[PDB]
Amino acid sequence: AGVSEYELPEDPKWEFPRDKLTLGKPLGEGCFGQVVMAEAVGIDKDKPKEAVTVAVKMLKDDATEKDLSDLVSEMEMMKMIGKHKNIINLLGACTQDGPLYVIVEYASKGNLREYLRARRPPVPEEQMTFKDLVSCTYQLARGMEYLASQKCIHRDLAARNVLVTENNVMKIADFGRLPVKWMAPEALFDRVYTHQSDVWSFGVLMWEIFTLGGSPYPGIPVEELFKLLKEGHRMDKPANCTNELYMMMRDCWHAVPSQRPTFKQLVEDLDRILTLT
Ligand SMILES: *C[C@@H](C)C(=O)Nc1ccc(-c2c(-c3ccc(Oc4nccc(C)n4)c(F)c3)c3c(N)ncnc3n2C)cc1
Repeated sequence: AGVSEYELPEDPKWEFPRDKLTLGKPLGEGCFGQVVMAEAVGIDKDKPKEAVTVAVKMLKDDATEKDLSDLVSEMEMMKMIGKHKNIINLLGACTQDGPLYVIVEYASKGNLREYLRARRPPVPEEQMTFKDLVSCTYQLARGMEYLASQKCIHRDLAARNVLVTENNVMKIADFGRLPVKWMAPEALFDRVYTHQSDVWSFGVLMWEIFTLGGSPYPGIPVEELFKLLKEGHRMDKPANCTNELYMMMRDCWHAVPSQRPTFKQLVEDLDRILTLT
């Protein structure tokens, strides 16, 4: 069944006391798995005696043996991936003697799509500015650079799967029923994911950011979306956008993958713009 009754879970140093954990509300519908806001204690290793809000990925009610094996493989992946500023990083675990919980960082601010829609100038309205936007895009690109470094692939790369903590710092999620609009022609037609497809997905994400939570390719049915893309139909420029950034977006949307801007090239360019705030 769910707990290890005939399973081989090793003992790591990552594991967190099954006791101090205490689960809470589940956040959103889990495309990557049922995740729950927990209130862990003494996992920072420097701030005991005070609760810290985290997210834990338990198993679903109709979980199968393969679901648990996939969860443990994903846990090991996270353990190998390493630490980066703008990524949902592993913080703890619950492996031996009980059900499997995977502790990942918690983001106070909701999804990026909802956060930007709620940070729109005259849904609440905390004033938002282009300077903050450019910082967001650069942070996301650096995170994606690191994520590509470990040769990982992003199932659904979109603002609907990017998070923000109380510190207003970007973090990726999903780096380990389909978003057709966020998929490159090569990936939408050959159904093969590649870094160039990740560049296209990142460019679509940038468009979603620049419009503060807009649906890409609005009014375009999915059936003819590929056909329109094949004829060289790329999205228009966002309203409150600059032409240089839009040209970077279109380059990320280049039909040929070879010429598309490398993830490092995008990070360099974004740093260049950020210096001119
Ligand atoms: C599919 C779609 C409708 C959707 O809603 N996706 C979605 C669900 C939940 C959150 C989310 C998270 C969060 C927690 C854990 C993981 O697992 C993960 N993260 C990175 C890499 C890998 C391989 N797995 C998530 F992807 C997302 C979360 C957290 N940790 N804290 C606060 N709020 C949170 N939300 C809303 C995001 C998107």
